[PDB]
Amino acid sequence: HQDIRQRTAKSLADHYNIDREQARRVLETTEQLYTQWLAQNTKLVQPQLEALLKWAAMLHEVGLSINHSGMHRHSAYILQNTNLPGFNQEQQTLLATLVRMHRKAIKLDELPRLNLFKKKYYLPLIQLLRLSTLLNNQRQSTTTPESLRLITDDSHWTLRFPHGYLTQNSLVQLDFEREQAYWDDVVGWKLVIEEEEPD
Repeated sequence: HQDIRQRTAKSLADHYNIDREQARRVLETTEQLYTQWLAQNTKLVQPQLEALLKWAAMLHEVGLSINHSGMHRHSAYILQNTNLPGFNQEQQTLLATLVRMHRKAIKLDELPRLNLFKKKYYLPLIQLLRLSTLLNNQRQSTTTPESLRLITDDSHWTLRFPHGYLTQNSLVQLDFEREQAYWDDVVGWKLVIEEEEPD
């Protein structure tokens, strides 16, 4: 399934001309946050969902050629409806769900029925993907924080940037304030934005 999925993802990447540099920077951020997240929520460890999050990071832009406006929905549409060797139906559905929910306003009432995957296990993975795709939205122009610390108590999350980073990257700060507002509309989610001390 590992190599089958790699083939499938590569076929999608080639067909849709996905920007691979952008997929890779998103995955890298996603993996760095995932490591920090996992240690703090060990009861939620789910390696199959971790794998699907990885493919969501790789494939989240597949819908870009349909439109940049609503891209998350268009990428999810393609991922839900294309034949995806190596993804069974519920994995396919969950993959599409991660992508559908990775930006703009979230509705928990649009959550799919899945026997295999409970929302306590995948909701935080949506939160990871939302942050990682957001941090990278300036693409090649992204200035990657030298450090990013994620502190969680369930779905109340604190992201701590390097000292001076937010002031220096103002569009990042504005994007993150918008995300906090989005989380203020989602039950159980709260996002706090912090800065390291000068030390």
